[PDB]
Amino acid sequence: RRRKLPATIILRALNYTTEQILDLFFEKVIFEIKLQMELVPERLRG
Amino acid sequence: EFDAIKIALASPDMIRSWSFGEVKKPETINYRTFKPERDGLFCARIFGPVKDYECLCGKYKRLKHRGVICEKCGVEVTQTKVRRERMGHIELASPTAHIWFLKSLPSRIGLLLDMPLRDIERVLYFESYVVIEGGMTNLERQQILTEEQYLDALEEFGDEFDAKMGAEAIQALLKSMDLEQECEQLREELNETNSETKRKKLTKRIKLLEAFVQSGNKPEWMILTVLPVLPPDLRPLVPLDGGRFATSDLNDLYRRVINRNNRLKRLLDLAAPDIIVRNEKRMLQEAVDALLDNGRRGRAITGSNKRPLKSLADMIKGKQGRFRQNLLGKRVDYSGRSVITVGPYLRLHQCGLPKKMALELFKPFIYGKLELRGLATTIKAAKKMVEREEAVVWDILDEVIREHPVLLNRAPTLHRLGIQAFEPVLIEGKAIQLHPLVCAAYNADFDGDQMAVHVPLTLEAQLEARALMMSTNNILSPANGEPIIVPSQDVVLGLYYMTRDCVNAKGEGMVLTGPKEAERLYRSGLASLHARVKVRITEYEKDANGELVAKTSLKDTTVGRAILWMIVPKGLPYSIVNQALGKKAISKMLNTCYRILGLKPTVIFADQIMYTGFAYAARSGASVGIDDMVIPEKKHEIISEAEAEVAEIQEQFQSGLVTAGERYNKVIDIWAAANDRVSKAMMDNLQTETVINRDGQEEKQVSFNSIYMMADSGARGSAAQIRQLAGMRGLMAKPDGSIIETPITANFREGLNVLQYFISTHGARKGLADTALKTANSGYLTRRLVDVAQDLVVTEDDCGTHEGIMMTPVIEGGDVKEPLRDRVLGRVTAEDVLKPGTADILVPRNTLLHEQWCDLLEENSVDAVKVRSVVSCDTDFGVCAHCYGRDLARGHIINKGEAIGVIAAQSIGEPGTQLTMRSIQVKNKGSIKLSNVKSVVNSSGKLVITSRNTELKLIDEFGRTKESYKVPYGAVLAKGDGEQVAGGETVANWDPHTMPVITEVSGFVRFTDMIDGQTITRQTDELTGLSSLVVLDSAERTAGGKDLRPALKIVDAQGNDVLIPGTDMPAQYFLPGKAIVQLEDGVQISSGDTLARIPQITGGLPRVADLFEARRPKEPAILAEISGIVSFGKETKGKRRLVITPVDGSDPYEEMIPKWRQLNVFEGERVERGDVISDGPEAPHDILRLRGVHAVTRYIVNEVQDVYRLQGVKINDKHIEVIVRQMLRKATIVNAGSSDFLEGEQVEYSRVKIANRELEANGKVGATYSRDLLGITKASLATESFISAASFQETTRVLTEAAVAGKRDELRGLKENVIVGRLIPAGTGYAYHQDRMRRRAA
Amino acid sequence: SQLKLLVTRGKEQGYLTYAEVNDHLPEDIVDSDQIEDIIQMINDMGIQVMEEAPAENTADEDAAEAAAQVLSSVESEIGRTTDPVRMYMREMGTVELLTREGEIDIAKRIEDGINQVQCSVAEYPEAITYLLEQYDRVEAEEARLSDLITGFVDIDPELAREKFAELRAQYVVTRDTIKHATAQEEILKLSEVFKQFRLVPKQFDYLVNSMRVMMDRVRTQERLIMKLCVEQCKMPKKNFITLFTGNETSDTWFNAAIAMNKPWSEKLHDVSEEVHRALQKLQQIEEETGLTIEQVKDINRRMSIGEAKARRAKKEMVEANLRLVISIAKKYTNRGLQFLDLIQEGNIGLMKAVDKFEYRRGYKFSTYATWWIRQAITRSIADQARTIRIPVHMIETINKLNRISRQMLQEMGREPTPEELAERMLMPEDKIRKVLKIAKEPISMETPIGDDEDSHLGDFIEDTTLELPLDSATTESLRAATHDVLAGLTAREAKVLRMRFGIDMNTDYTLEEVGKQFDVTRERIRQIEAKALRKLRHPSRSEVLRSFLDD
Ligand SMILES: CCC[C@@H](C)[C@H]1CC[C@H]2[C@@H]3[C@H](O)C[C@@H]4C[C@H](O)CC[C@]4(C)[C@H]3C[C@H](O)[C@]12C
Ligand SMILES: CCC[C@@H](C)[C@H]1CC[C@H]2[C@@H]3[C@H](O)C[C@@H]4C[C@H](O)CC[C@]4(C)[C@H]3C[C@H](O)[C@]12C
Ligand SMILES: [Mg+2]
Ligand SMILES: [Zn+2]
Ligand SMILES: [Zn+2]
Repeated sequence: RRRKLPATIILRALNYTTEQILDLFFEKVIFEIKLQMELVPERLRG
Repeated sequence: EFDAIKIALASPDMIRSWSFGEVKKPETINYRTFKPERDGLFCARIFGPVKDYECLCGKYKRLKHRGVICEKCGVEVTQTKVRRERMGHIELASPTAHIWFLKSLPSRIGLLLDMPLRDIERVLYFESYVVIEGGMTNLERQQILTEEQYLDALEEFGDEFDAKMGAEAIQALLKSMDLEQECEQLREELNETNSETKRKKLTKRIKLLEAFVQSGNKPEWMILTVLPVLPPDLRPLVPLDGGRFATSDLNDLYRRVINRNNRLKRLLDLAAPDIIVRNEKRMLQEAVDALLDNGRRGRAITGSNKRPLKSLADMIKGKQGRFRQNLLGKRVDYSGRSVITVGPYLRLHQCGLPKKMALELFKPFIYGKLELRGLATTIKAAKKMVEREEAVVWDILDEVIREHPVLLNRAPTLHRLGIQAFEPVLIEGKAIQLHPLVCAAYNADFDGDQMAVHVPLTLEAQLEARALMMSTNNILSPANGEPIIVPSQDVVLGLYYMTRDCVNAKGEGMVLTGPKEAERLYRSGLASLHARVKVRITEYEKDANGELVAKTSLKDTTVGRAILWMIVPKGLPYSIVNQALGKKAISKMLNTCYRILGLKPTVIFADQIMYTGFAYAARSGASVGIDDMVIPEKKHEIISEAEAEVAEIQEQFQSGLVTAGERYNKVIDIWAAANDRVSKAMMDNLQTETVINRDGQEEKQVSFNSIYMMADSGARGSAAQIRQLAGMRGLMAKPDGSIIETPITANFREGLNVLQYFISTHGARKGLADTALKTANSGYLTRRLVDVAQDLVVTEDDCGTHEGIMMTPVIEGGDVKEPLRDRVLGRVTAEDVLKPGTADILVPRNTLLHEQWCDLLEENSVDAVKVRSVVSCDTDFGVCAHCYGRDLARGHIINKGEAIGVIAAQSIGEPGTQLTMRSIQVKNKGSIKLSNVKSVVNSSGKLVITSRNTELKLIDEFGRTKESYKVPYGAVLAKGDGEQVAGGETVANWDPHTMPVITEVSGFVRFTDMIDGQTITRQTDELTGLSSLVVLDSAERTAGGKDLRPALKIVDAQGNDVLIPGTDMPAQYFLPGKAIVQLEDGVQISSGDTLARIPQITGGLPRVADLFEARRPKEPAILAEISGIVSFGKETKGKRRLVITPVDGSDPYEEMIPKWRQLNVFEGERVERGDVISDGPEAPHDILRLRGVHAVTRYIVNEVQDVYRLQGVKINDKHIEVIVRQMLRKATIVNAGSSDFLEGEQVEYSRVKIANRELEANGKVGATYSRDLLGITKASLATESFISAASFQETTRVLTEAAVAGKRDELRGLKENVIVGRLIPAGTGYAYHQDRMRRRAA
Repeated sequence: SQLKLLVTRGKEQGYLTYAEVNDHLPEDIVDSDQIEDIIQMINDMGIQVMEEAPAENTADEDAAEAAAQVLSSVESEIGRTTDPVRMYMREMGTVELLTREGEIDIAKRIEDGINQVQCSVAEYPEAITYLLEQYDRVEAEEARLSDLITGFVDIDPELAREKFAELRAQYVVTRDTIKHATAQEEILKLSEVFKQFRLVPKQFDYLVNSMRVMMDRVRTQERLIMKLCVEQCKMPKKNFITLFTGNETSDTWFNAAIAMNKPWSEKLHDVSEEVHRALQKLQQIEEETGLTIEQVKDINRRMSIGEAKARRAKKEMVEANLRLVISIAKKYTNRGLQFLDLIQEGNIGLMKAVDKFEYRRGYKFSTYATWWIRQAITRSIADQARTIRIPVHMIETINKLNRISRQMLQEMGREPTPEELAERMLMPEDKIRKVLKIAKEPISMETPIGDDEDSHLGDFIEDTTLELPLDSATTESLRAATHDVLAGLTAREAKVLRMRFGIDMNTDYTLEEVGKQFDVTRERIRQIEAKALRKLRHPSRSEVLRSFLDD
């Protein structure tokens, strides 16, 4: 019931890096360099 | 004895003057001899002897020594109760600041020193130094210096440097101050500081300094140097059983203070390091502040438990403090409670009292009367005689009780009829017997309720009980003049059964010689109570100057009606008992008796009605059985049909033809129709029967079914409950407020299955939980309304004013829901009521309009009477009897000394647990009449609405309005003024959307500044391709056109520019954005043609509460702050601008109309002050300013009576105007004039009113002002008495403000005389106070 | 800013939730009480904390504006603390600790200061006469030999008597040898031989105080002269420095300064009498001193310097020792006395230690104090912790019993009995019951005893010293009946009865005074009284008076 602070603080208090946080929460879109990108049909739903 | 209570700060000399000695030891009593110690908090040589007339050593023990100081201990020998009055004192080792004057939010110490609270606290807790008259060495007075800064500044400054720390520094600052010189400097500064904030601050501070100078105090008294000590008996150390002791929490606080003071004194003599002494001084400050007010700045202080200790401030404030609890809510002698039973044999002035309860309540009277007749030689003998309950004691008791009223009271006293006086009748048993006709007044039933009984002692109290409070004097409701002693449920059933005919009964067609023969025939069994016969009836009428002329005729009536005629008094007609006589007929009959004959006949008649009803209700043998609940024969068929319809709708929905939201409503409507059909079938099968006959033919008559008889007579129940008994239970709800689609199709004659019962449980618990909230919220409103209006009293006979309200019937669209008689009855006329022919005066003036006058007004069919109102009375500090009206509980003009404010508050508040928080088609026939109507002939000759305040009223043949319909702007009326209409004759029609734009004359139109693609867009109908130019708003249109204003001025075929017909100004009608210009550019049009087509309350108790608290509506309607011509200017500035350049006056008035608003005034239009510009909920404050005081009172009474009328409650409008009079009683001054008031100041209206009236009689001019409207809370907050205000406000804030101001209280309100314990200046005590004022003027 | 944002909603809704307030709260770290302070500050303009999401406004704007200004200050604040204990820790956390060698320097500074003070008081040897007189009175058996003096700087009474005899011999050979060149040497030798003695602190302090009283009398005379010659006459200070200083005894500086042909000299004529009286008092006192006042003045200056050095010395010792007491005090937090109170009581025991500590014995202070501190905390907890004070002895006994009882319960699995407690202890059993009755702390009279009407315990305690109203009516009835039965008698006998008993009067006169007025010798007046009594005794004159005889 104290003052609130951003959630990510606790994750960093659990020995987590930004890379790991993003790996856990967000998915990944790859890009290649011409300037080609791999496409997944399901990703571009709209 | 005393005539005022003055309050001020106490000087140390005064505190030593109070005291009888100094407390020096934290000791209380010895732990073996439990005797008081020498110099402790319970000493006997300072606070007095612990036993009456005895020393402590014991040498002096007999009264013969009263008044000497024993030298073995110095304990004066006197009464021990002197220990309840003597104070002591404590000499503090260091000055300490009073917490009230240091930590009250305005912070009087800081306000007086012009120093922020943080600096004061820092200097106070030894955090930093300060400069006290630094002198001529570069120092600044009241300059904060940290410790190191003080050290380094002390260097190179051999001068004293006048720096100090702690409360002694603050005391030096206050002591060195001079107030008169500060006033002089502040005046000099105000001479040449004409800046808003700066001059405001200077005026505030000079006001405060002048007030302090007048009060007589000295600022250095806010710093404590001596501490008073309360007398011991108010903080006792009482011994309990088993050796335990109970003590007051003040002893702990005093011991803390004394211990720390002694430690500080001892530590000063040891020359300790300054850290220790500073810490000790901080502790002493904390202890004193905890004593005076615990936990106000610190966290708290706790004793053995974890509860905070109770301090001196905690004993006055709170809801349990003395200034509250004890002083108006204390326990009383000569009283007792018990359970109440019926006692149907009693008369209205008598109550049954248990003999045992009366042998106790009247004990001293019995002792006196025994000793006076010689039965008992002395009082101890009498005490043993009554204790043994001898035979003579009962006779003496019967003699004592003979004529001696007793007050009976039931728990929630919601109005003044909750206490009433009765004559006792001694009875056996232990329960009180209560006359049935009084129950409605008490809201009492006989399922376990209890009542309290008090006995008046003095002669005056007995006379007041007999003359003011007796139950036979109070038969009318003070809220409305209607009788409150009407027969309730079983009397109604009996009287309904008695006077009720049937087709063919014994002794039909007989001819009787009178009521006596009818009764003789019924009791002998020769005739039925329902037998249509002919009876010779004699009736008297006062068709003269009170003569009672008799008329004998042969009436057609039943036997029961003729029998019932025997109890009716003379002056009444025969048609009153010649009907079925349900619940309301009986109340009407009692009211007729009261208004024609008087009070004693009414009381006798009411008792006779009760007796007869009870007798014949017993006689009928009415009962309730299971066959009495007749279920319709077609119920199941209706349910099957509705189930089929809902199934068809459901299967269609499953096919995706109807959305779920719409099918929900479809099913709801289907089930509502089914429920209505079932109820109609049930009620039609229940309410009629077939009986055969006089000749042998079928005949229908009203049913004698017991349930229908109870419901029809009004005895108990209603059709809604019979519906749940014989029909279907109906449609329930949900916890979310939604309505469950499937209803409970079973009734209680059948059974509910487990699912239906589970559904019903929710509603039940919801209702049970609500009721309580309603009760708690109605109490709040009543408390607040008596706080505001308590001291309003009738104090005069006739102020002699000529102004008042204009009463006319209130009509909401269709029918009239309150005629003129109800609104005008009992009031006094302000002007002569001219006969509708304008011939002569019908009622001259100053005539109390009683029933005869109201009948005359109805005869003359006049529907507008000007009556005198309380809110517009010229009396000062009170109201006159003529501006009030009549009592409504007594039936005559009010008397001087009447607490009309308490009556008004109770009348408004008591009916509040019964309030639940929820084109024109001329129906009747009459000559339509129009008001504020502007129009021009249309193409077909039909009228066109050219006014925003147009009104249409179906004036009837006599000229009396019967309907009032607001006429929407831009619409055409088929008929015209004077054109008779009929039913469904839609007088006019208009677009439910899109406000139309009309012109005035037929002519071509130029789209000047209406450039397409610049100011407008070519939105020509895409499908029909019909020109649809649309005005573009600043952003919508090009920036160049953004400044340009779209105009469609009319132009003649001559190529000239048409000027507004009838006006020099050209016929330009600028169209705003979104304007639908379906008309082609530069196209000729007709007169008033559609130049364009611009596109398109809570309820219940919370509604009443926020109506008295003057709350501004969230979307306040905007009005015409001034009369003139509308316009506009710098737009897009977040808020569009407007102006009303007065025709001749200047100051066109600019306003920040929020753009999201929807105006109702064409950019080119004239308006009058108090005219709607936008539209929505009106604000009471606007109405008072633009429109007069009479126009805000009319709004509040009508707005607050809608809540009550909707719920069937009936309370008079007198009571709402006395509350409104108390809301607008402060006035803001506009021009100081020749008076002695500043301009931007608020003063009592009654004060400015008399100040300039006296000034006007002299050779000067008055001061103008603008009235103010306040809610019932702020209005209350403005009381000029710190004792009355300390009762219902914050006691700490009230007493600190009054002490620094040196205020004085002179007891003249009702709440300050109750606390002090003397006669209130209202009722029987209104003559005492007047003679007191006479002697004081002497 | 942040606070203003918090206000924004407060007003917009008219209420707020604990969470939203705590969050919008300025990051400004707050020590709980501070948060408590601001909550009310916000409550000043009026707001609903309501740990959960939600009844009228009655707040004066003046309160509102003031609360707004103080609210702004809260943000600008840095370390505002409204807590005494916290303030104490901070003001104490500003003095460094001392190492082992750090008390030796302080101790030697103290010893040097006290030695200087002793010599300075020693220089003024007039007291030696008072010491000799006290010794003579003691040898007259008025007091104990060892009470007057705590030995000498040497161990037997005979040696002390020999030293006293030598001191008296030197005193008599020096006093009667003033006739000046060698008298100073004799006085110095007398002082040196007196230095070898040791005096009790009380007698030494009394001598010092008597000397201070004499010096203050001399200073009062000098200041009276200064105020009568400067304020009234505007006498230049240069004249005073030139004349008064240098001789300080004769009247030449004042009486013979009247002929200086100056206005102040002439104005001194009016005030010559009082200044002359002051000079006469000084001459006598100067003779009593028998020493140059300037020398004395320097003696007092040196004594003051030594005392100040000693005081500031211990000051620092006691600042590090305040650094302490906080530890021992925390060991009694819940003993019935408040923590800051315990700490302040310990600080006094600490001061007592520092003044009675000898570093020569090389005791760790932190040990010649951790005792003096605990003794002072416990003495207090015993003398001012209970509303009804108990003697230290009774408190010791009660604590002993409460212990002996715990052990007996643990080894008996049952509370002991007043009999078994008496056996285990050494008490006559009845004493145990008396000590087991000393009622514990008085109950709070505001203890909630409710659930029906919110009534407190003190509401149910009745008044037992009130006269019932049927006893006040009965009293007036007898005060009357007596008048009837008595009036139904002749004058002289009625007055005899009235005086004997005191009916309608202010004293129960004895027979002697009644006879004085009625002229007689008791036995007759006794005779008149008895007839009356036997008379009022028979029935037909004592039925109602009989009724008043409770039966
Ligand atoms: C729970 C409601 C509060 C109230 C009913 C409770 C709370 C504490 C109780 C008192 C204390 O124990 C101290 C005494 C103990 C003695 O044995 C009997 C009396 C004594 C006053 C108690 C009576 C009662 O029981 C009290 C007031
Ligand atoms: C509902 C709360 C119970 C409350 C009514 C009960 C519980 C304990 C009772 C008190 C204690 O006995 C201590 C005192 C004993 C004296 O002899 C009479 C007063 C005294 C206060 C008692 C009156 C009353 O009986 C008390 C308050
Ligand atoms: Mg009931
Ligand atoms: Zn005595
Ligand atoms: Zn009037």
